[PDB]
Amino acid sequence: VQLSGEEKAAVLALWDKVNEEEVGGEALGRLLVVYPWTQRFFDSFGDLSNPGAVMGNPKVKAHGKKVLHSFGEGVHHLDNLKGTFAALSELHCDKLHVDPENFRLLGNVLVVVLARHFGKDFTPELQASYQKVVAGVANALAHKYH
Amino acid sequence: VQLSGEEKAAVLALWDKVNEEEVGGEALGRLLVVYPWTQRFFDSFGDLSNPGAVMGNPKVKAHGKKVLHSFGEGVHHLDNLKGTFAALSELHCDKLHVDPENFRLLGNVLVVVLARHFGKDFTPELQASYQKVVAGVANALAHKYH
Amino acid sequence: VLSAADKTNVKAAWSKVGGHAGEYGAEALERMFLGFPTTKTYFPHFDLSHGSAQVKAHGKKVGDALTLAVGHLDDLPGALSNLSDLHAHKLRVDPVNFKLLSHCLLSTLAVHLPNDFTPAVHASLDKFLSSVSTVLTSKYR
Amino acid sequence: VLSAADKTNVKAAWSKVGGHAGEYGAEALERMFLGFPTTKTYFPHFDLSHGSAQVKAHGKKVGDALTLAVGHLDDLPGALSNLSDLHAHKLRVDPVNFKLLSHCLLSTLAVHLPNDFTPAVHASLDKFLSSVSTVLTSKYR
Ligand code: HEM
Ligand code: HEM
Ligand code: HEM
Ligand code: HEM
Ligand SMILES: [C-]#N
Ligand SMILES: [C-]#N
Ligand SMILES: [C-]#N
Ligand SMILES: [C-]#N
Repeated sequence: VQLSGEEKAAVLALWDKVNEEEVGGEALGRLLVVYPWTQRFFDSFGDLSNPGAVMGNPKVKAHGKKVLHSFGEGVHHLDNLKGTFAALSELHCDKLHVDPENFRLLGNVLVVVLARHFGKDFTPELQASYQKVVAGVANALAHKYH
Repeated sequence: VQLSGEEKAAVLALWDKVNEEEVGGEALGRLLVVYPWTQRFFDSFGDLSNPGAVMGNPKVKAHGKKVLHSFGEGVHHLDNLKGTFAALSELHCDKLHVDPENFRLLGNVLVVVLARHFGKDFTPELQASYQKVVAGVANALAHKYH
Repeated sequence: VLSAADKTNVKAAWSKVGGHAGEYGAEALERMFLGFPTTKTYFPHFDLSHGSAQVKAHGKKVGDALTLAVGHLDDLPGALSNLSDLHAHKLRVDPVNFKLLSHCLLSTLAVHLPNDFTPAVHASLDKFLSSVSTVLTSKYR
Repeated sequence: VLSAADKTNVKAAWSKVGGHAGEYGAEALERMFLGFPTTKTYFPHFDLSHGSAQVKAHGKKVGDALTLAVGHLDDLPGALSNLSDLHAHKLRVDPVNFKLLSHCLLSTLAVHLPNDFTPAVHASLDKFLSSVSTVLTSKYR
């Protein structure tokens, strides 16, 4: 993505403070509650009938950590997102059959969660950089679809 | 795009029969009628208040021909769509500020028009190939946005 | 939800489809499965080959639900109440898929009724399919 | 359009926003202009710099229209009739933009009301902003 040197520094300084477990469990939990059709992909996780069951579900937290850990890898590799997410793009496309539109949704949920956790420090300028970031990951994941 | 050798031949044999003027004027005309917000981008064209004015407008036909001529260039260059639409991607992004979502819309309108013109010859198999095609052009045009 | 003008074009266009609604429903499904492969994941129990008796039988139900909707443009949420439960609650169909099937329905109509498929009718049928789609995904809202 | 449960969360959440609706409206606009630059094309007559008196004055109107909507969740098309004419007829706002401003409104609320911004409230406000957005683009349907 097209990020100056001052943006890349701000984006990276924030990730130093991101707890992948806490933020990861929350982002995935909110995607499942706010956009219910996404639950279809995670039946094996058990009960996800209400917001309480979902947010407290151990498999949801564990999986959310995995997602954010790969997100962090993209952040530290903004010059080659398509190479970092190549295998994952095939996984979600060929095997899971997730419509790429949902990658944009999870990307935006993550941003809302970062906002919730960082408050005033998540400035309009910093959010703008993170939107380019989540968009670049979303695109790298949709790559193997066309 | 990922098109076999039998698909590429079918896609190309059909374009031999496409009148860029007739199909081009119709596709652009229907985009403007069916998705009214797109009219905003073509104020200079004059009156586009109703479906009759739009379809008969000379600037709409002339412009539609231009769009389809560039579409035809993409068809004959399916191995390097991003290079063929590089300048156009900058035009629509930097200057016009067209949201990439509208590229998908025009792509689908074109398909409906091809269906209308070719009837039974526009088989479900042939349409599937054309969906990969319009999607690949849409992606090449959105390139300069991220 | 639709304008009086739109309702008139919709009922008129559907009167020309007449008794082919089932056939167009089956064809639209085929065009969707081939053009947008991800949608096939919702029909693992179906034989999805061309001429499949199942998708023909299924296209008949789809066609019949749309004829029902046209005869009830003033109260779609009510007339389609059960389909909305089936699609959003039980199957959890991704909203994006409703746009794909709508595009394939319009494509099918354009093939079969080229002279009737005018710009004005096209715009009304698009609004009609958008309305039905909203009703069927209403449990997400 | 919304469930009774959703209406309750929406009125409750907005009561916590209280008198900051104008401020959050201005902040949400700023986050939108910076994060999604294409949207700035609709405001060529505005000074879009941080602290701009114009976007502050504008954010107040946006905030006030949302407070109006919350006090009329049972009849949005009526209460927002004039805004729908302005946005779809006169300005011809691309529907995609309503999703961008909604995301920035939720982002702003999350910054300012972290404890109140629970998963359940988040889901209801999303449905609320989706409903308002549908009403404002209704002239395309
Ligand atoms: C930014 C977007 C995303 C990222 C970075 C991401 C990342 C990942 C990662 C790292 C895995 C584990 C792969 C492995 O262990 O080999 C995974 C698996 C999975 N993802 Fe995603 N994902 C994304 C979006 C989505 C979305 C939107 C959905 C569905 C709505 C989805 C559904 C799944 C499922 C069902 C699995 C398999 C889970 C299992 O182990 O049962 N992903 N994803
Ligand atoms: C598949 C998608 C598209 C293709 C292949 C395409 C192609 C073109 C081409 C060839 C030109 C002329 C460039 C030149 O003469 O240098 C052009 C200009 C333009 N395009 Fe597109 N376009 C696409 C989609 C769109 C969409 C969706 C919109 C707006 C909703 C749009 C708005 C315009 C406008 C306003 C102009 C300038 C017209 C003028 O001369 O006043 N284009 N496009
Ligand atoms: C205009 C939009 C649609 C209409 C009118 C429609 C109508 C119907 C009808 C009438 C049924 C039959 C239920 C029964 O037999 O009781 C059905 C079932 C079903 N629909 Fe839809 N549908 C629509 C869109 C979709 C989409 C976009 C998908 C997914 C891509 C989908 C997937 C299914 C599935 C999987 C079933 C159950 C099939 C079976 O097991 O027999 N539908 N739909
Ligand atoms: C929740 C969604 C929205 C709400 C509640 C809303 C509300 C309003 C209100 C209350 C006004 C003032 C009209 C007046 O002063 O009479 C307005 C004007 C306007 N809105 Fe929106 N709006 C929304 C979304 C959008 C979006 C997405 C765009 C474009 C990105 C947009 C662009 C405009 C413009 C250009 C004006 C006229 C500004 C001026 O010239 O003073 N609005 N809107
Ligand atoms: C993937 N979560
Ligand atoms: C561009 N039309
Ligand atoms: C449902 N087809
Ligand atoms: C409108 N802002």
